[PDB]
Amino acid sequence: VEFVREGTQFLAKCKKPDLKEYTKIVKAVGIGFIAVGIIGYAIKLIHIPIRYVIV
Amino acid sequence: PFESFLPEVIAPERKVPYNQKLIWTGVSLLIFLILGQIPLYGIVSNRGTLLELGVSPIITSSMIFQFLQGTQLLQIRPESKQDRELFQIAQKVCAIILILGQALVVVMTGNYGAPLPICLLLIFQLMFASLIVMLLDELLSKGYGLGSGISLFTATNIAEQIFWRAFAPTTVNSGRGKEFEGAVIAFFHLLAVRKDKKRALVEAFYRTNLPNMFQVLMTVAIFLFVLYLQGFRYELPIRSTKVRGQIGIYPIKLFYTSNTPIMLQSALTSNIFLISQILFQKYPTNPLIRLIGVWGIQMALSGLAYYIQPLMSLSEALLDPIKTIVYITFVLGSCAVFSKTWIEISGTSPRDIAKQFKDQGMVINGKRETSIYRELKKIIPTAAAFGGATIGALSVGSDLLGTLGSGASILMATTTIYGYYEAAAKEGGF
Amino acid sequence: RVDPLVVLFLAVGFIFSVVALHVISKVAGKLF
Amino acid sequence: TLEYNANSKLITASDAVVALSTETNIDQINVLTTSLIGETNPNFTPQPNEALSKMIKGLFESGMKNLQQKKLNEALKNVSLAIEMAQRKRAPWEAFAIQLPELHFMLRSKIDLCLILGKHLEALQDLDFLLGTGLIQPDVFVRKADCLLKLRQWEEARATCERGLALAPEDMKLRALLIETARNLAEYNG
Amino acid sequence: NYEYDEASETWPSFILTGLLMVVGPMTLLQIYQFNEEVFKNLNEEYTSDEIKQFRRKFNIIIIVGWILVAILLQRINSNDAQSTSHGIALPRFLVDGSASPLLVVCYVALLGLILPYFVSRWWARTQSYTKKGIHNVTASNFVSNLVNYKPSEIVTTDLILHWLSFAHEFKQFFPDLQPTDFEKLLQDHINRRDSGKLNNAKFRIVAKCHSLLHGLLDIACGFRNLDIALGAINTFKCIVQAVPLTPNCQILQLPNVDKEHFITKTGDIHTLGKLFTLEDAKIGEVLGIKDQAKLNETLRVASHIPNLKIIKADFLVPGRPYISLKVLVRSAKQPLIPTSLIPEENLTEPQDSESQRDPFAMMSKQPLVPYSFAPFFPTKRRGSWCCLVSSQKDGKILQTPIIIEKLSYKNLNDDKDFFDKRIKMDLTKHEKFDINDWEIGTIKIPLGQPAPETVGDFFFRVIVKSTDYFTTDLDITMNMKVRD
Amino acid sequence: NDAHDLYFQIKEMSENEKIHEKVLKAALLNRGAESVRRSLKLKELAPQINLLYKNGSIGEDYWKRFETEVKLIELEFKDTLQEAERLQPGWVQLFVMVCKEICFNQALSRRYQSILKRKEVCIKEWELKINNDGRLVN
Repeated sequence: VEFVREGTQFLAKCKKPDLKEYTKIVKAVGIGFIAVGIIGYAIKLIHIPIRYVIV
Repeated sequence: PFESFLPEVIAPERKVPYNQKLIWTGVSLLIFLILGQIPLYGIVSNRGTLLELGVSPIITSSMIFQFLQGTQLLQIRPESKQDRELFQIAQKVCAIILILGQALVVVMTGNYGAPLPICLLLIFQLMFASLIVMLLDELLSKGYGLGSGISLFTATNIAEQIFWRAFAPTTVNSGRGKEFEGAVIAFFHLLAVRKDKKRALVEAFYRTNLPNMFQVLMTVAIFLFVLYLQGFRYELPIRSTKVRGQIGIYPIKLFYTSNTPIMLQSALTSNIFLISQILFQKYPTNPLIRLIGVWGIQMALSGLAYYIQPLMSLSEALLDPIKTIVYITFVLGSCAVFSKTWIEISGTSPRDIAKQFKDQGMVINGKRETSIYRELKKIIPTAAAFGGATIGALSVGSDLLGTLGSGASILMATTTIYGYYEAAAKEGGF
Repeated sequence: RVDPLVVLFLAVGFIFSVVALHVISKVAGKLF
Repeated sequence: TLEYNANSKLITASDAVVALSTETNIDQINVLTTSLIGETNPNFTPQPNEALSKMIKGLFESGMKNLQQKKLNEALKNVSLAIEMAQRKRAPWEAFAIQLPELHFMLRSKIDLCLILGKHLEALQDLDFLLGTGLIQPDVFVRKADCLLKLRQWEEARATCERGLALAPEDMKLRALLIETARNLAEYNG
Repeated sequence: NYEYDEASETWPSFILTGLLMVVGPMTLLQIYQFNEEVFKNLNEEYTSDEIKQFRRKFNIIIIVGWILVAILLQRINSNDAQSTSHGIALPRFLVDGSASPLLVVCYVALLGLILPYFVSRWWARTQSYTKKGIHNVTASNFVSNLVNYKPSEIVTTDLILHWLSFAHEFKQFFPDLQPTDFEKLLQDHINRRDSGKLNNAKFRIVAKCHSLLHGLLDIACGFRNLDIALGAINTFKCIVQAVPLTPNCQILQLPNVDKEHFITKTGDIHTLGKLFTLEDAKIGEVLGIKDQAKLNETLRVASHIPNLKIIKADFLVPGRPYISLKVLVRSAKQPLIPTSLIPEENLTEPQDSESQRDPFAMMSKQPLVPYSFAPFFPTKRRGSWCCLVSSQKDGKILQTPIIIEKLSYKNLNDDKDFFDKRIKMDLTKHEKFDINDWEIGTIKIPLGQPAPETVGDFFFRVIVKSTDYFTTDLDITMNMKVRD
Repeated sequence: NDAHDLYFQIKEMSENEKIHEKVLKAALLNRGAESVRRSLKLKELAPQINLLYKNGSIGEDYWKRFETEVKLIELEFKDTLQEAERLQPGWVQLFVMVCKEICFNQALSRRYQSILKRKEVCIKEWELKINNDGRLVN
């Protein structure tokens, strides 16, 4: 049980992020992630009918 | 040591700005993605397309050479600018021959056919695909790209899977009618054409057979939670001694191990599951083989492999509480000890950081010089163990609530993108 | 030794060569 | 093209239009070959000449003697003739460390005489040359700032006075010149 | 193998979702969606007509998405409509109709031409251009002209114009002209002359000369050469104001003055203060304009150009040393206030952790500078300030010049016109004089070099030159006393 | 922008025009002087060019052009020294010093000759009116 106490005391000394920084973090990460995802999805969608027509 | 003249991309003599780096990342990703959808010619998942081999042989080359470095059999000496080039050219020369061997294996054994020019063309296609993938990784790593190539490709695959499991167009028609495999597509279709809203919402909400909307909300929730729990870090004040007036801070983040121990744990559990299944397949029943696990419908029953099985929903969670109470603690302790072992082996020990402070001359603001290692022993190990335990807890939560993707994959993708953003913000750019 | 545009041009030439090979095989099987 | 003279043995350019670089190099080759015709020894040494220095010193002393006679008009002509001779009739391969300080020393007396006589622009230009060659001392800055205030350039006067005071801060006349240029410039603006 | 939708029963829903997931957030975001500048009005009233003709010469997605959504909803609601059977939501004619090879040909084109062509064009365009913002041939020519530059020739304005007429970015704009023509054009602009037919080329080259002069200044500061940098700043003033560089130029930069009268009648006035020492009618009597409705205009232009003045300047030694200045931006009319009346509260700095971390942050907060009064520069310019430092032992520049933009011109407002110099009644003891009103700017320059390890005196000299007017600037020799 | 080809031109002229022997030696010494001046200039300008190049404001091709010039100057000087040795036997141990002196000496000579032209720029730019005897008459 002492391990949990040490961990709690450690997080107590941690630096919790504020909202004005949180919004920039979430914006940057979400934009990057959605960009990668949409690129992957579009490149996986376009190539089905073309792989039908060619082959 | 030897001499060789091989293809390699050159590094820029100056630092490349942000916009060109971003454009090169985008175009390299696009080429790697197009390369993986176009199938081969001579034959009659990324299986059966131009990207059969993938980057896995490159991962194996890097892994075996990292292990050879860690075991101290090459006598690494950073004091010379020649052993680095020798190791780098050894990487390439062994990767090429191992890739050639894997290609020969898959062409002479795979499902393409035993019956010569066709086999030559089939080996040449795979050779050229793997070579271009290697060149592209090298280009992205030399400096033109934001970060590594392998991690970017992995994040790409994870994000693409998460989307396709949400906005799928492929309709599945089994007796009752055409049903969508996407989430939002299914919701909008059953809202528009069914015209029975009170039943349509509940029918499109659960869908025990195909992805639904509740899973999408849950995965958005876990994504936001992970993005919140990422900025946590321990900051302590540091000051320099060689030149005065330099005050600084050394951040100690929470996810210190950076997704390695969860990967090791998943790999070892998958491997032991495969071995147990194969041995249960070879021998039908035996004392030890029946005691370690009794496979059924494939999930083992009354076995240790059955005990280490993940929990898919709250149903099996409330079914046998002892399995959960052993499995959760097992996975948590495993991730914790793996975090400790990794911070011990990877040269990130408090001793190495104290030595680095001795070299750079950095010291704490309001503390002496003989206690840096003593203080680091009280900050680093607890941080690593707690990071491992938290990764384990989030993985358990994701596997239990059953989102569109496993928690490990979302964690890896989010961490890689966060590292990209952190580098971009520390450097300073759009 | 090689420039980035070299890598891009090689990759595009390769992909287009494979696609041309497929379409040639298909049109040959369809015509004769 | 370019014609080779017959009896003078100096190269002359016959073209109609030429840039400045070719003209300078042609003049330098002219003076070099004119010196080589004069010097008869095959293995020449950088050791300076003697009779040339003798006549130079003679002209310089004959010019300086006019100050004791209080003749302020011909002394400048005499020192100028001595400087012109020491600049013309000394071949370039002669020692640097003995052609530089002699010129500097003679130009110093010329500067002082020209500043006292009443000619100002010439004195300021000579001072700027002497300061560009690499001699930076409060025996130059005070005279330069004096000439600047004399021919009415105030901002550069303050600039030079401050550069001087930042190289001999214990000076007594640089501060007076600084105060005077400050008053003049405050009148110039206000 | 899939089964494509044959009777148009599933692609409507898919396209409708693809439209909604784009329209929704856009509609949501659309629904959710200091420093007095008194020259912005008088600038456009005196600029000639040709410049105006030049400067004039050189959301529907939401609505269309919503109407298409309406069409799709009407079309879907108007329709009448064991082993598993897969089916892809795209229609059938896209692969089975008479338009089968058109798609593959379009894709082969989009992969074989449009991608490599555009990427190669963009790469070649962003490879050549230097970081400062100029071509490579121009930078090469500037360096090759500073390298073999004899220190004998005194830098003038003509020499820098002759260096600028050899630029390369002037050749692409007009591949038919020659450099001597560019020189003649730039001269015709400086001396307020008409080109006749090449006006729309002269305005192009003059509007482009700005970044070129900044590049030349940066390279000249690089080579540790001071004369060419100072000449570059003077020529930049010269072009922006379109007036030849002379002794009495501060008074010829005014809007409407006649040289052929001023040069001949008076010969003792050389600067603004010497002008404002005169009375109100004597100004017009000397300038020779004789028009009150316009005399007020020229006085309004001549009572607003910023002259600087120092208050306190010294070194500071953080982890990296940086210079700090205390300038007091004054107009050409207000008399001298003693430095003693400064309450000393404005000068002092707050000592906080956030301030100690990034000291230049407190400077980065100040407002911006107004639009300059450039009735002959074709475009519109914000006033600028270029402050460059030079050493005092030998006389060479020792860092790139720092170009500051933010300075509080508040002290020039027409509200405190009671503080005039012609009253000479000791106006500091006035009911309107409130020392708490005069705002004291702040300029901070990093030293750009590590401190000397020796112990002794080290002299420096900081210049702050203006770049749009012919105003008064700063020339001080500050010293650092290293003591350890 | 050099006097390098000038020695070759004078040599080709002397090959048939019967030019005296001292003019050849003078042109040779002058070419050596220009070579020494350029060597010193490049040796002193290398650091600031390197700094600007690392700052990324000079491009890339100019660094290679500079590096080529560094050794091309030395090649030209060695060719000149060999030509000198061919022109007179045992005349190389003195030639280098004679050149090292003429370079600096004629540099000073040009800097001093420049003032007669430099003087009128000040008059034109400050609008002075100087009568005879160099005094001011406002």
